[PDB]
Amino acid sequence: KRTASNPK
Amino acid sequence: KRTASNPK
Amino acid sequence: MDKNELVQKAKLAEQAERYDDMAACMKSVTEQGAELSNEERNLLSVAYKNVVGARRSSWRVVSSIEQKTEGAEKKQQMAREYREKIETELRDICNDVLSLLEKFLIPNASQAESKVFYLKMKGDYYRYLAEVAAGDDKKGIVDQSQQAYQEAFEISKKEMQPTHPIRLGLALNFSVFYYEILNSPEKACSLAKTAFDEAIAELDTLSEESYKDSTLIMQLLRDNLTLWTS
Amino acid sequence: MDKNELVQKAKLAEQAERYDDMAACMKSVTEQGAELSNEERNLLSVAYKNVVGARRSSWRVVSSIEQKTEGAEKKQQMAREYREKIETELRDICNDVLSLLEKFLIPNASQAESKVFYLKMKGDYYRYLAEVAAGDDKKGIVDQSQQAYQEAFEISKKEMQPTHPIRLGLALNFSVFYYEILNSPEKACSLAKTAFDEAIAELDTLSEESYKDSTLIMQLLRDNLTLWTS
Repeated sequence: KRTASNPK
Repeated sequence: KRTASNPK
Repeated sequence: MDKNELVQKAKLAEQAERYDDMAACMKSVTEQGAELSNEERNLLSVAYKNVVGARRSSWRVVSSIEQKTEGAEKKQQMAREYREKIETELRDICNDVLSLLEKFLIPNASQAESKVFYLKMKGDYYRYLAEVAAGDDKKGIVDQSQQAYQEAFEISKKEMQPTHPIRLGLALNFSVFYYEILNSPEKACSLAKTAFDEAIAELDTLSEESYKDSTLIMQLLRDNLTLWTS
Repeated sequence: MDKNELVQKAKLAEQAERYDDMAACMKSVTEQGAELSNEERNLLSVAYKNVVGARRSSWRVVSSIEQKTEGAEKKQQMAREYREKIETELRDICNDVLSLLEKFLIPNASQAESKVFYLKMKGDYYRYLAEVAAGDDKKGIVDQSQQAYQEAFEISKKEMQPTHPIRLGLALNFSVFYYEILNSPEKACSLAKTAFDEAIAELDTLSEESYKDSTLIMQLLRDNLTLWTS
């Protein structure tokens, strides 16, 4: 599990 | 499900 | 070179997963100088997200290899050279987008929502530059990112509901900026937690057309929060 | 432009999923004129497989869209032109490989296993050309594919064990050629079933180096058999 940014 | 060829 | 054909070719490239082609079509649309429809805006954003995303992914792989080949001089210098080559592509992509943002997207933004969207996008692409900046240039690049995000943030808090997907998406990426770029875990957690909690407190402001986007981003906010505080 | 350097850069490109870079490096290795090691041979094959595979996937998407837009002429003409552009890329890639095969790879093949590998590959890339061939050229392309496969097939049955991954991989692709290109389901099934059954009867001749590759292909042979006879 890793840091996530806004997906699109 | 589909026809498959040689993977590598 | 007609606009609606450029848009239709972009949609075709997206289907074909040819994102370089997609980006080129939408870059041309943007350069015609008129404000983008929401549809065009989303096509442009999706195209470059994928174009830069492929380079960022490659960069992480090679940079990791460069780190794990300490004491192996030939392999490490080759990894470094390839990383530098990838960085050059990556910077050129970010500079194209940042130029489109300065010349067209941000000046033509008539509404608060698009101004937040494009400023967030400016924050994002300066952040992608910051990910690979070293030495002298870095602090200036980092401040550009922070300033674009901050202005986006202020506008979104004033004009948008706490549950708006664009406001939520901004909070998410700005928290990631604090965590990964500024190395500020507490500010990152505070920002993420506040965004999550303010959205929970006003679930009546959800709209049904976009509520799926809003709740997905809320879950990602909390995923980060969990990870960062574990 | 040193060989070991080119090979290491190819491996790096593979990890980064930059297959254009990978193919370029391995092409340069091949053009030095020396017979490829097994590792070099496989890197070349993996590189071009991904380079052509991206075009094949894109082509299928766009060709499908082209077919379903009859009576909307502007959109169809747009789809057609994009399919043709993808097709040109695809043909240039196949011609690139086929030319390397004629000039360096097949003439330098000293051992039977290497000759089978490259003839199989010649069969494959003509088959990919056949997938998009129309009109005049198709029958010629199809015969080039069949002839390369057939010669590989005969050499492999003479010189290789039934469980050899190269021999199995050839049977798999030659059966697919019969099914998809020659529209002969019955001959495709016969070929696949024989390959599978003869390999099953001799699992003791597997080595630790090849048992995983060989058993995966066997599984795919049987997957195809099931689908084709349903």
